[PDB]
Amino acid sequence: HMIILKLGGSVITRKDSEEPAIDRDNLERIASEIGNASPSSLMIVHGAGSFGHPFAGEYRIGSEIENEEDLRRRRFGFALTQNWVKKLNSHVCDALLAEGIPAVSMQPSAFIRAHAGRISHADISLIRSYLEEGMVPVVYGDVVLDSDRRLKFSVISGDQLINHFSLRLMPERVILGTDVDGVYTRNPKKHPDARLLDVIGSLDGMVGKIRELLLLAEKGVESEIINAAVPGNIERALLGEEVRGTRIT
Amino acid sequence: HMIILKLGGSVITRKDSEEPAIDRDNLERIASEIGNASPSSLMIVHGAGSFGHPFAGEYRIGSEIENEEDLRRRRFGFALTQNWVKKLNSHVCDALLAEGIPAVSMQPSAFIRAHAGRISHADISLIRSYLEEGMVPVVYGDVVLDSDRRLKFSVISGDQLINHFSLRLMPERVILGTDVDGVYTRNPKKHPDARLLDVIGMVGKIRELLLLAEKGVESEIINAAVPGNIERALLGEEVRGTRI
Ligand SMILES: Nc1ncnc2c1ncn2[C@@H]1O[C@H](COP(=O)(O)OP(=O)(O)O)[C@@H](O)[C@H]1O
Ligand SMILES: Nc1ncnc2c1ncn2[C@@H]1O[C@H](COP(=O)(O)OP(=O)(O)O)[C@@H](O)[C@H]1O
Repeated sequence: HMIILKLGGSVITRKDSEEPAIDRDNLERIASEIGNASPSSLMIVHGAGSFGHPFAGEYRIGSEIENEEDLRRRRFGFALTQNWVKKLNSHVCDALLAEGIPAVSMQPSAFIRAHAGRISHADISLIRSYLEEGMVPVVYGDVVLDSDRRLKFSVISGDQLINHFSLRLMPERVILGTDVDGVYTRNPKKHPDARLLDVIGSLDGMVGKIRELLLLAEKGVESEIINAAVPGNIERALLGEEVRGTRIT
Repeated sequence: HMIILKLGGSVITRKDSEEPAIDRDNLERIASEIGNASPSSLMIVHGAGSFGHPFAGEYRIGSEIENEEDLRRRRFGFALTQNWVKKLNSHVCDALLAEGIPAVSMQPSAFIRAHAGRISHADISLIRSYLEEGMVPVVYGDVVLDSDRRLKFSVISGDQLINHFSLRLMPERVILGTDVDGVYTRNPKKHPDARLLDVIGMVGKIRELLLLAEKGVESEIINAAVPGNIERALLGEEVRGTRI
């Protein structure tokens, strides 16, 4: 009766970044909520937010590579980015453990490959054993090697992970905790008449997310998008007591 | 042409605080030495030192489970230990990266399994790829799921890692950077008459290297606490210690 839950990198990281930083209050609270609901089976994915975007964008990870001088620089940037995202994960696991959750991380760059930006290989047997042993596996948006020889590496997002693993683990619920209430007709931060959709079916950042999810819903698994920045929402979603959000179908 | 280098947990960490902590001076120095040597193909293993043993010990990981209280507990500890040793590795990578070294961790507990405390399976195709793209895979001592149902989790040490991967990748040289000058005839730390051996843990450490010795590969023990040994060994130059 398993649940897969994504924590958007925007909810748990802070952008007013001298350096990358946790949103400690959002993080410790969400952990508390995961503890209070105590799901029977759980897997978590989290976005990188300020520990990821800034570095991978600086180095253009996932973009064609023109010359050997590009290449040498990007190879360094892949490594620097992977360490930054690992440090966020270690904060993540700190907060979970602090709440008694046996969070076990699985670094995507150590067992996942991409081809042209799409997950090409992911071992799922180890994740399954962690789940079987009663642990909480935690994956996260990360940089991975890309067998497309123009690219060499890609960023695999929290959202591709949620899609790839929910397809294959066939969880009962897929919950995406984001920093807005749901999907809207329009970017509700640029458009005053954006309306909150309670369910989605086609196209009618956050677009990226929906495209990914629409692949998943089309294979018969539905997800829910809720605001994690709103107290209790994670705890209620994990309890199965409907919350404000959008279902993708 | 490749070299696998271990950095012993005692060398890079210090037992010395309520909190685990790095030996910042050894670690940045060692990073700088690896930087200066610029080996053309390298992989690093490192020990967990004080980020590892304390938690593993508290929870008795890799010893037999009686009770479901025992069980539930060892679970929590597996998770706690893996996080602590991940934070160390993140320090190790910071230090490598500060030297311009494209070091990429590969968390063992994300692709390696054990059986009865021994390394059972590990895909080595991502490691190869990382080496092919000129990066420096960094693995480390960690807790791994163990398919012996009596144990469930084992600590797989940096020594087992160096033995397991050297056999499968067949590196040019293997170099173990420890906190003493070599293997002695006895524990130098409480036998004033222990004599350095120039050719042949270390009850354990040696046990493992012997397996490897036997199957055709020979390693070198050196003191990585001493300035320049790592750099000199990385460059192929005479350095004091023991051949195996
Ligand atoms: N149609 C939309 N509905 C909801 N939010 C949208 C939409 N279009 C753009 N957005 C923006 O997308 C953001 C959420 O996506 P993102 O920053 O990737 O979240 P996460 O950190 O959860 O991945 C929202 O903060 C919002 O500003
Ligand atoms: N016969 C021996 N020769 C050398 N050192 C020994 C011997 N027996 C015990 N030791 C102890 O083992 C220590 C190094 O072992 P180990 O903890 O495996 O190092 P690392 O942290 O580099 O893996 C030495 O500092 C020494 O105190």
